[PDB]
Amino acid sequence: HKISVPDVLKLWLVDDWENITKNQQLIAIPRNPTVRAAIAAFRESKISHLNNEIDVDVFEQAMAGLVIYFNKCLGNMLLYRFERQQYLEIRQQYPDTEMCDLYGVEHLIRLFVSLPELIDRTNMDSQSIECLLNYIEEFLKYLVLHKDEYFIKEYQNAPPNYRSLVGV
Amino acid sequence: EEEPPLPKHKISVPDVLKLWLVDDWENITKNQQLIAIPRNPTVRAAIAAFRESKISHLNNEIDVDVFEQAMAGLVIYFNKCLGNMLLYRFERQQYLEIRQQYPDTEMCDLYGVEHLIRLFVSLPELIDRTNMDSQSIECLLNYIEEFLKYLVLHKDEYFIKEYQNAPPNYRSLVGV
Amino acid sequence: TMVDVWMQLCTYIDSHNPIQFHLPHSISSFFRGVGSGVMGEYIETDVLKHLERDPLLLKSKSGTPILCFRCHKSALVSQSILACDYCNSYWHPDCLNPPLATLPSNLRKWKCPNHSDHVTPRYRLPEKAKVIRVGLPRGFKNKGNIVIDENEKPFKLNFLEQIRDNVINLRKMVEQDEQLCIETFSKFDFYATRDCELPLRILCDVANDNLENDDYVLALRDLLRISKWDPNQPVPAPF
Amino acid sequence: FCVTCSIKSHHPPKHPLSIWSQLYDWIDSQNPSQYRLPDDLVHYFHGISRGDTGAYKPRLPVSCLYKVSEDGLIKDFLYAIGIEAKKFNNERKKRELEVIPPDVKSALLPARTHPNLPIA
Amino acid sequence: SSDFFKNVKNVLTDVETYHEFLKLLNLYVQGIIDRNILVSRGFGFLKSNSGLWRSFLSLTSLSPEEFLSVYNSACSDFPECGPSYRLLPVEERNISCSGRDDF
Ligand SMILES: [Zn+2]
Ligand SMILES: [Zn+2]
Repeated sequence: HKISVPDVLKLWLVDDWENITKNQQLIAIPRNPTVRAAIAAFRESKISHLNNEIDVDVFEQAMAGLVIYFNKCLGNMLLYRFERQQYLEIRQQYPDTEMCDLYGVEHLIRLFVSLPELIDRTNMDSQSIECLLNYIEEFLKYLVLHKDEYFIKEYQNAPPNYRSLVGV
Repeated sequence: EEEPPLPKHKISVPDVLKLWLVDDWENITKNQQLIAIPRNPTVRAAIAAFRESKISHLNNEIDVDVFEQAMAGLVIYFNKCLGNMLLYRFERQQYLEIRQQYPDTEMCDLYGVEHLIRLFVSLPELIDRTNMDSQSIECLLNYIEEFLKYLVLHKDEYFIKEYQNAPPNYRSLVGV
Repeated sequence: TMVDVWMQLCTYIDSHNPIQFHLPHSISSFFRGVGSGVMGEYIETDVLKHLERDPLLLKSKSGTPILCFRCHKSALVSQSILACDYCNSYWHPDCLNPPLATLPSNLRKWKCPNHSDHVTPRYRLPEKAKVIRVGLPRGFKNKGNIVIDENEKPFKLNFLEQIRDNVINLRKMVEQDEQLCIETFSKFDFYATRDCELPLRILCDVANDNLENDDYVLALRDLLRISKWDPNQPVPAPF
Repeated sequence: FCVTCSIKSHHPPKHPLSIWSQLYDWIDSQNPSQYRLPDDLVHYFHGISRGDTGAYKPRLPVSCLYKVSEDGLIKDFLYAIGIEAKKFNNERKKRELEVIPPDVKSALLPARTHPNLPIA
Repeated sequence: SSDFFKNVKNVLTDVETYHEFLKLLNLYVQGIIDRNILVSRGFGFLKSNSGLWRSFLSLTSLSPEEFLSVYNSACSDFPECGPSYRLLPVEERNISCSGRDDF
């Protein structure tokens, strides 16, 4: 029921917690690497080395579950109290696009790291659990390997009007 | 304690030395072959030779000091560790004979490089069992591997080419 | 299968009430110094572990005297003194290099300028960190900051002879110094008090000395010339 | 035994509490330390014969706190500053000729005497 | 230099302050800070003994004039933009001002 997060990702998550909460810095919402893009890249890379058709099928359906759950989950348990203003602004700006096409790996990894406590309430079969968790492990490894391209480099300071708007 | 793995190391021992080690072990456990005690040259002489052969190439007093301390520590370490994990039960009695006969001659001076390559191959486990830092590990391992290369160069002289069969009284006193 | 896992996840999320994010307790309690807050915020756990600031401190709880570190005075030449919450030092709020206008808040620990953590790049240690003793004697790349404490006759003289000798020696040095200085008077006066009218000479009758030419460089840098000819010695006009 | 590589080694040791307290302080200059004596080498209900066989009844962060020797740190700073000081004295030798740069309040500025002179 | 360091041990009788001095030296050796910050922050440690301080300036090869030039700028580490200003995102850096010109 536990995961193996690399120490670089732990450090990055704590640094992002601090930057967003205490230092009043946000992330540019339209990302150059998309969530869908990274999902597709990892999917292609793993299928290109997978072995049998049963594994192909389970991996495909796992990735599908991942993307649909992201799109259904982002705006409910993935943002801090300092980002809801930005979230509603982005929804007003692009009301036709979707979150899987809007946000990035900076939040995909929040989803990944938080998955254990969610599978804590969920109680499906241990086989499915272990498949999904191994897939999440390999995904975290792939991200921390390709750090240079997927992750943002500098955060952005929120403007005074934004801060007066949020105020929380 | 970090991200679960941190990879263990390895000394790139030369294949010739690998074959030498395996054939030596086999001949000493099955053919009752023994090591000419004492030897010529000795461990201290080999260490001094490597020192004088590699010291003229360093280009910093930092490297000079660290290398000097490393080689001197290898001397004292072979002194302290020779009689623990560097023989077998067979030649344990030969070690007893030399230990009781030669009163106070240094064991580093008594033994030769054939018992030095064994410490050079066993160093990875000893580094692993303890808690040193990565740079110190890398320094010691690099010096050990270049030492092994120097030994491969000077093989023809540093490695005696024959052994001697255990005498009857010796094999009866060891039993095995 | 994992399809059913996805179904159960969707059912849970659309059944429950949204909340704000918090990374797991493992990641949170990983590092040293970090800690949650009242509303899920990030607050460093280095505050005053004891709980307006007492402006003047005279006596310490250990009897040690309270003297400023830089000027060695006693919190009475200036109406306030500050006590470092990390070492046994006291500083005047005026002796620090940028002098502090107001004393800091009695909530947050204050750190004197005599610590190395002011110029280290911040880092984070995990809260299971065996202090490693590095044996490499020289040449150890250490990221500047993570090196912890560098761990490794009774005469019964009873005489004032040396004290008397030292006092007389001090008086003799003083006497010689005063003698030399008070002879070099009557020339200190001429070369330091008329020094304001000789510059007037080498300005009026424009004789080029190093300082005149430096002043002209100063005026050129004020006017911000580019490529035209320098006008003259007395006609650059920031008059 | 019959193996093609068997890339290991084996030798029978004695009791490992003196050997593993030195291999720590090998590359170090701080001498080894000892512990409480009567717990070091006892029988522990094991009386042994003479033969001494078995007696039967991806990136990573900068994460640690190091302990360094003050001797090496001092000796390093003396050598670190010596090289930097010689480099500064090497560039301290200043001999340049120009006309119309303003560069510094440097050593060789009889230059300014030149562009101001022909007019005056 | 050995005299300099035993005298430093004499002057800084508190081992904590002495260790902080050594840590500053280590920072310099590794290259996180430069000679300017080294001297400008060692002044706060060693000022009480003119002999120690002149010896340190002789070690660093810094004339007193240059030390006085570098002190005020290389003692306290503040951001270049000041402690109260901060940069803006590129988005809100071009809000309309219908009365401005190029000048
Ligand atoms: Zn003061
Ligand atoms: Zn302090």
